[PDB]
Amino acid sequence: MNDTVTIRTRKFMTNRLLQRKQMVIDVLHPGKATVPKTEIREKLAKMYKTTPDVIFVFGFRTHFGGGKTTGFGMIYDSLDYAKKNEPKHRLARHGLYEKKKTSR
Amino acid sequence: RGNQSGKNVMVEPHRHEGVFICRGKEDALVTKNLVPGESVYGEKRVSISKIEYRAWNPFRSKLAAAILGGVDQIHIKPGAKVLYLGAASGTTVSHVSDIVGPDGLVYAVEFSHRSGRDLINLAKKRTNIIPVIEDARHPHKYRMLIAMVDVIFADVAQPDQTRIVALNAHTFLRNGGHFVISIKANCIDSTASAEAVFASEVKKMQQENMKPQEQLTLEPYERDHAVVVGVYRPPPK
Amino acid sequence: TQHKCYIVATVDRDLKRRIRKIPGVPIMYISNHRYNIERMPDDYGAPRF
Amino acid sequence: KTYVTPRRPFEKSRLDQELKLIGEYGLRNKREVWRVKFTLAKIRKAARELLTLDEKDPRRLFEGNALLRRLVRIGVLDEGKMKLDYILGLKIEDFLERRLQTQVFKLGLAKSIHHARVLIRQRHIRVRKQVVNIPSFIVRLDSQKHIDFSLRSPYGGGRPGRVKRKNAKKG
Amino acid sequence: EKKRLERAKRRALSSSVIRELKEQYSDAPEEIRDARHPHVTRQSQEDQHRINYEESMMVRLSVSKREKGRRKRANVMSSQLHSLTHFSDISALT
Amino acid sequence: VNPKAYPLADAHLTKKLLDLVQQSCNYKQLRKGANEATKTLNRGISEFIVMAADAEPLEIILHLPLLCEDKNVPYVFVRSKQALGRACGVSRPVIACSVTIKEGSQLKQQIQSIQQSIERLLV
Amino acid sequence: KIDRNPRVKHREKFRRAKIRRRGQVREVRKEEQRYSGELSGIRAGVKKSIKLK
Amino acid sequence: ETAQEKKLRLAKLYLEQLRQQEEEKAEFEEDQVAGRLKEDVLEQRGRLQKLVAKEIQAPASADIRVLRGHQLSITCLVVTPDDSAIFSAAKDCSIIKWSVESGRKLHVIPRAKKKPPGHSSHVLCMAISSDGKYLASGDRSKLILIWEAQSCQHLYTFTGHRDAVSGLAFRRGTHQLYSTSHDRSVKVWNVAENSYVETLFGHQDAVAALDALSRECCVTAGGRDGTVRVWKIPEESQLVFYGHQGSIDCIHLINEEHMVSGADDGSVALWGLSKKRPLALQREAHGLRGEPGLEQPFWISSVAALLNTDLVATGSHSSCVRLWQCGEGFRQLDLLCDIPLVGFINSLKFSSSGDFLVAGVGQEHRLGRWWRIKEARNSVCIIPLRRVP
Amino acid sequence: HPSCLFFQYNTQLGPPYHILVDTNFINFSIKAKLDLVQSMMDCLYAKCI
RNA sequence: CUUUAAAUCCUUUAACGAGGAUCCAUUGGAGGGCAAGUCUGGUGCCAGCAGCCGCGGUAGCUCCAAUAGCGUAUAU
Ligand SMILES: [Mg+2]
Repeated sequence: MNDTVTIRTRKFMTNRLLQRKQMVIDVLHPGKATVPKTEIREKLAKMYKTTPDVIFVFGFRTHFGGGKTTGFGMIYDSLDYAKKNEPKHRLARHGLYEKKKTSR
Repeated sequence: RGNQSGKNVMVEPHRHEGVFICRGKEDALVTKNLVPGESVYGEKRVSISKIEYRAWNPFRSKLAAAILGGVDQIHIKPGAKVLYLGAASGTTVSHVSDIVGPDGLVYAVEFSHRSGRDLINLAKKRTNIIPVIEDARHPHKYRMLIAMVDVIFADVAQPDQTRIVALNAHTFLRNGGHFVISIKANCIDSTASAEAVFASEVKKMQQENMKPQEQLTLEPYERDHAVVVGVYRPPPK
Repeated sequence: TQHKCYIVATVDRDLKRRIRKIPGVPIMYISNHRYNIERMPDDYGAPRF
Repeated sequence: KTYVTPRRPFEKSRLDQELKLIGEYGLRNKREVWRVKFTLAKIRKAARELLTLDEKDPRRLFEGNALLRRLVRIGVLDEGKMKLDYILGLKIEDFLERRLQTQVFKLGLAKSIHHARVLIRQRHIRVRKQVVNIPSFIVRLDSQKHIDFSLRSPYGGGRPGRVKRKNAKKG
Repeated sequence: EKKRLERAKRRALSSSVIRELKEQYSDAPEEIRDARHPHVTRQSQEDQHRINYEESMMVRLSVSKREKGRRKRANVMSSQLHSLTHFSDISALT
Repeated sequence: VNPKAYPLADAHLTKKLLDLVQQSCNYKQLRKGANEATKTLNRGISEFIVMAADAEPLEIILHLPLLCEDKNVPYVFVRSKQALGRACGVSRPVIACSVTIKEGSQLKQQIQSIQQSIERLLV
Repeated sequence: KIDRNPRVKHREKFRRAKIRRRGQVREVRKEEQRYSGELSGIRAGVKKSIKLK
Repeated sequence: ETAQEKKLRLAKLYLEQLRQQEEEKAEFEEDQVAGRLKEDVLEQRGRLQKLVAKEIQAPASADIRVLRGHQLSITCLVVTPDDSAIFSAAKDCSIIKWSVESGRKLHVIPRAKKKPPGHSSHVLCMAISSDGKYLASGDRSKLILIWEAQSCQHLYTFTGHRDAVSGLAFRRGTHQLYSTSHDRSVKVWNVAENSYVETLFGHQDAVAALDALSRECCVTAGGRDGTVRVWKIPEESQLVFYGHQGSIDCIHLINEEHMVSGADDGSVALWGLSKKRPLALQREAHGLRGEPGLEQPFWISSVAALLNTDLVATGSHSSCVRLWQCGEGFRQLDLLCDIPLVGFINSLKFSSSGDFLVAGVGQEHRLGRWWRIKEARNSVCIIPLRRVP
Repeated sequence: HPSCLFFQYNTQLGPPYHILVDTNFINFSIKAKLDLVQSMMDCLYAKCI
């Protein structure tokens, strides 16, 4: 007997103003802890046949009891569009952008 | 263990007439067998040196529990006429027939036809039992078979016990006679509390020109049960 | 003494002192402009003092 | 506040009643009795003040209907007893039977009332999906058939506890 | 004065007692949505409106500490019989 | 019907009886079988007796009414031993079953209501 | 040590209270075994009924 | 009419809220939502409720083919989507695959001894996927076993139920499996990823049957509970219907919005989502039995309906299988004909094309040994249905 | 000793109360203008006889 | 892990963690037990108060009420 991590997609909509697609991600993990975002990204890339570099996921909350997790995910058309459209902190989470200290 | 078969034992009279005490390692309540060598319901009997006594079970009879509980008077004595309401199969009736002896008479009333056949078979062996297969709610329907009696014992277990007893007391019970009534509190009124029922039943007896004298509970053997002993139309003192 | 199911409602002082010697029976009396109960655990809406 | 101290602090009848209730229902102290007494006092006062009004008064009809529905939902009344009179007939032990501790004890999951309290406090009891560890949980009529052992508990087919694993490691 | 009277009627129509009659005579099947609280509460209602806004707008808002404590205060309150005798006024409707 | 099966429950009362029997089985408060029903009557731990009127010999359960009259225990008949089998949680028909007295049981209110209904059948 | 936990202290008080009550009143028991006697004496001089007047 | 006035005014107020939600729904964003509505309307047109009741004619006993290979009474059976094979199981703990065209045995799964896979207890329910790939069987040993339908090769064993498994049905078009048991719980199983999803509660007694369709939804029979419940899994909602008296033993869906259920007091009811109580109720569907003064109706053991049509078949131990017509709006049930067939009809399944009906016949009821019919044969009977306008 | 009492606590005394009224209790109730049945129900929140 | 601009907190979760289970609940009230010991007053052998202090030696009594809470003083 083996346990699995299940991923379900809801409210999928394609935003052509930003050349991306956005959706709500539901994670089923009955026995284990909260799944790290990198595992979610690679599984979602496998599901949607893209490279993991252009998936950005966030907003993961586990429901009381530990049964389900709910978050949000976005898939970009290309890496340049992701660099041009994403907030700086989410890019820094992937290591693409680095902040600089400013003197006062 | 218990009182095993083949044990020496002593029998002495009780405070009440016609009742005996079976003294040994355990003490049992016994009555003298009117028909020696027969057991009515499988009770243990003792042979005495031509003379034989039968044990009385207080769990299957309400009169035995009252006697063991410390009642003052039962008024059932040898040579007395007893009207019994709700005889059922006759387990308690057999012990009553032992107390009254050959001179006394027992009137057994039971409406059920199934249990009525058992009374007739019991009446075959005991000449002092008169089976009456009729409803106790209508005493006028069997007034031909019953003369004046001394004691009325009621174990009918109905909501209208007092009305049933009062109708029989007016028709058949002599002046100065006594009654023994068993009250199951759950039967008259389940909603009211047990002791509040006992106060109401005593009141209804007073409104029927009956004077209750004593009451007691049967707690070790029964729950929410009471026995009331009283007198009907007392003579002036 | 016989039945132990009643609650005694009285205002006489000597009668109340007699009932207190009998166990398990509450006493009801009038205090101020309200009714009050003495020996009842389930008093609930009784005057609070 | 949720409770009120007794008006007469030295009463043999009150002490005996409190002792009987605490011993029979496995309560912690007198405060747990006083809370239930206070709640029942509010409920019966509301029932009386509703009973004071006119029969055809719409306020009496509506508020009495709502109160009866709530009391039937929590399980203290019967569907055949939907009147204010039966609300007045209510006792404290009727509210005491609805706690999760005595419900666990009466359902055969635990063999004692204090054992039921210990089982509840150790996260071994579930009602539907949620795990409940509050002994004073009030079991509704519908939830009464959904009290069981939690899926993660050793008694409910879960992984064995610390003592079992350590003893198996020893031998 | 017309605004206060009409608002007063609205509150009465949405009182728990008026809605209580509704499921009695509802020929439609009863709906039982799973929830940790057995009955409707004000704090639970705020959570429902927040989560519906959550699925509309893909952003996570912060929660004040006084609100979060009130969330768990209702959570303990749910498994307690404190508000059985609490009913909203109906005199405006009748 | 055989006239010896006198307290025959109607359609409405039958549903209440069979529902209570299934509930009593979950609470470990039910004794199943003619022999086991007799033993509870001897020990005085029975609320009421439920019997099936469709036994091909009705005679094998007729000793139970006699015991009930002495202990003052209510009793009824039902039309199906097969229907009585399902509520008892057994895969075979049952011709007699007994509900046991249990202290502190929460089925007391349902049992008490049934006992009053049975006594009403006997007028 | 029993003073450390108030819950188990109230448990012990109830157990003693039932023991002390046994002197005052008789507890109800069923006929789980066939009747074989009282296990004790049968006193015929004690009269424990309540007079009504 | 104070109650009526309050109910009417409350209905008016509720309509105002729905208007605001519609405006937000009106605001591929809304175009994709409208496309979903068009597909649902077209799907509703797909289930056009074709009336084929009149064209059905009663066959003859010679036309009925009797396949006999089971030791004990058959409890359940399923029909492959291609209408080529029939899977059947019996109290002998064995599963036999039959060829529809020839009637011979294609493969036999023996009872496991107390290590080839198999069932050591009575098999109560079976389900097959819509593509014909997977076969599932439930037994009294609290186990669910998965078989490759084409080769009868054992694949997986699903554990987790705490009592006997009583109902199984695959979601139509997917590999998602729904299971129920006497432990009052409903579980969700994904066969392809051999994983457990979740558990649902709400029933108060042992569950007797389960059915599902393409929608992510299933219906269950409450047995002695007397309720039939609709489980909205993605919406996390539960609908409760109160209907006919007695234990509810069997159920079958007619379409995505209707179902038929049978009871142990002879009642057969047609249900709708709109109304809590049953729309139609046919009392004593198979007549009455018993000695004079002790008469009771025949128990309904199995029900079946032909998908997206108005044909309903009910099975009992009254030695006949009865065909029924659903009225307009599923408000009336009308008897068509009687097919003489002696024994307990423990299972009824229509073919995908609708040209024949498969009935499981056993000497005993599928749930117990309350009756034994000596004249009955433990067989799987294929009843041909002929349609002439 | 009566079986109703658990030491000093009367268990069989139930929400329908049967109460004995004294002759002076009636007179003082009228002087304070207290309705007899109504005021007793206010004190106990139960039906009183 | 998740959270967050970053981190903390909440919710998940891996491994350790109990026989005197010393991993030791308190506050208020009322009682019992004592020597080659001290003081005071007497009714020879007594009584009151009290007693970790004695010849030599220095290497964890009982009961009651409330209970994580429970007393005292003044005014009322
Ligand atoms: Mg140990």
